[PDB]
Amino acid sequence: LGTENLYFLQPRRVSFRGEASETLQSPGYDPSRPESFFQQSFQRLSRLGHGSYGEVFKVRSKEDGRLYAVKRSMSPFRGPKDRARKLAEVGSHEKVGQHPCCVRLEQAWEEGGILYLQTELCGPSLQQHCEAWGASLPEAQVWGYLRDTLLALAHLHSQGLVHLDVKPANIFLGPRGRCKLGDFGLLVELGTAGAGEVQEGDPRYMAPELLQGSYGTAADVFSLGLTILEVACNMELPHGGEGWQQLRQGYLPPEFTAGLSSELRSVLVMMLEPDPKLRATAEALLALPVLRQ
Ligand SMILES: C=CCn1c(=O)c2cnc(Nc3ccc(N4CCN(C)CC4)cc3)nc2n1-c1cccc(C(C)(C)O)n1
Repeated sequence: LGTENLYFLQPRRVSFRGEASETLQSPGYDPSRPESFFQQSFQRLSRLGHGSYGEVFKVRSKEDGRLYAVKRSMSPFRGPKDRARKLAEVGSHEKVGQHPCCVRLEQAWEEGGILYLQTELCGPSLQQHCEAWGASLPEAQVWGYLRDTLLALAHLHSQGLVHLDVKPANIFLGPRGRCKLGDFGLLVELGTAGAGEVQEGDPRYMAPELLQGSYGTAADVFSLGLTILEVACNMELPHGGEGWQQLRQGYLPPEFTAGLSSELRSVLVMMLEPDPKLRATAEALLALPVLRQ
């Protein structure tokens, strides 16, 4: 909080469910050496992605020799609110817990005002995959991605959690056609911190009701609806303007969606229902014969 007297450091494990072992240890790591825990405890193999948040690296852990993704924040915390905001991702990630369609958090720690998030290394995001594909993804695969991500959303929504930033860039491929939802930085728990507390996801995938500060689990279904549209049709979604409004008026452009099967188009229509009270739930979608087993 910005009105409290906590205004104005070596590694410390971040957890909202752990033990007195806030101290980290690892092969390769000596606290008395000047290098950070991240530098000492991991082989840095490549940079998976980057942005205003910082960077994500593919790493090999010196602890177990396994591969992971580590997201490192851009610079030291601006202050307590900045810190609480970034640390909330860890808490979010933990409330999800272990679900086969959600990216697992291995561990998290802060050092020198920098936050590090270590997660299981999955395959490329759907966005990266579509870019490498250079075209529409086959529907056979898309049905699989839709179902997995619906299972993740069903999980989140059961606990009154809303992701609020579902998009191709944070659904990651698994082996043999599976995929996992990740990037839980914007996730909110409904009815917790009621005075707050949303920031807004990517405008391309934003549910229309959010413009009016009205949010609920339904917003995630709409976001996924547009996610699947983009990857299934190889369609660039608008950030705004006439096209943005049209996609939130139940309109599906023929010049990109003519190649959809009737069954998939039918499912997208339910997900892109402008009125969140009529929009299908993830549980209801999963109950349809076309999305079971
Ligand atoms: C907390 C970190 C978020 N995050 C994960 O949790 C995570 C897990 N697995 C992966 N895997 C992954 C594997 C390969 C690739 N690429 C292959 C190499 N290309 C040049 C780029 C694409 C790419 C990824 N990637 C993962 N993450 C990741 C990696 C890059 C970018 C982003 C965001 C969502 C922040 O944009 N997230």
